[PDB]
Amino acid sequence: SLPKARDQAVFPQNGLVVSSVDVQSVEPVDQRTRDALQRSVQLAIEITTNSQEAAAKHEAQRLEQEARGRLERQKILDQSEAEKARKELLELE
Amino acid sequence: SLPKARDQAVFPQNGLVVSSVDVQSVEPVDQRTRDALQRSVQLAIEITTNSQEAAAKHEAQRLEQEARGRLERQKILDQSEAEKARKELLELE
Amino acid sequence: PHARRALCLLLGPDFFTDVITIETADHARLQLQLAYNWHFELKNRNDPAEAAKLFSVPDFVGDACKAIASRVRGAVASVTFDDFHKNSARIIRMAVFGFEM
Amino acid sequence: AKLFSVPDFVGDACKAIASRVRGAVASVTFDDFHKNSARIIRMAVFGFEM
Repeated sequence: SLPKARDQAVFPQNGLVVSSVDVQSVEPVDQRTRDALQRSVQLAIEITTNSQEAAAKHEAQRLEQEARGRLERQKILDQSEAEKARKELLELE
Repeated sequence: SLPKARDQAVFPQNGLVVSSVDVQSVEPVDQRTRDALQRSVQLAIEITTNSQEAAAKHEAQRLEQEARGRLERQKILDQSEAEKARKELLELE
Repeated sequence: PHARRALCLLLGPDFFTDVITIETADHARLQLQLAYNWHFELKNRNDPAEAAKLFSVPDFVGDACKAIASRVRGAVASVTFDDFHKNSARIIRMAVFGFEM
Repeated sequence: AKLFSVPDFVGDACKAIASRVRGAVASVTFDDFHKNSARIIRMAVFGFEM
């Protein structure tokens, strides 16, 4: 059909045909595959927490940095108006 | 048929033909193949945990570094606007 | 395996309030309650062969639940917990009948 | 007679809507699920574009 094999497992001895083979759950019985891959669970879930919190920290820095950015520009524009009329200040002074 | 041998194990003495040979499970009985290959289990699963957590750390660094990257550019563009009107500042000042 | 027994084979649309114990690629052992919205299909509701093919499997409820549970668990096995929860219904529904049409 | 097809239509409707709602809210943050609460839950039930 790498590539898929077939859809028939035939036994020529009696004509018994296994149409498909289904396996339910991999048990592994030992307690050491068990809550040691469970520490693997804890690490493979902590990585997800760290990734999402890092991305949110970056977006928080996004808000902070964009804020500081037009903070600068508006400090700037208000100093613009202040100097525009400091013109009249120093003229008349 | 490296290469596959045949599909018949015939005994000419009586005509007994072993169509196929099936082996169920490798036991090894000793306790020292046992929970010592089980420490092998712990290592061969910890390697998987380390690999996935390292990849997630790299993707977290991806989010962090891309964040810092346009953090720089937006610091930059807001300073652009601030200097654009610092032009009027210093003209009139 | 064998709990209910009735004289009639329900062909009308129904569901199975089945819960599975699946494990994703992040090993996250989670149980999950399923429905299996099912209904029997007969194109010719008089032919003896097709009509008797209804009673082919004697435990069709269990067969449907086990097959869907197996395929769902196998497909969620290839995805992280983050993926299995972002596209939860998406991946489980493509798990049941994985194809492209 | 197709009305009596499902014998527990109340439960069927509740379970189907609950499943689809939970699956769709599963893809959004808590902030999003509370900003567009009704919006996302109502598109969860019958997700399409018409």
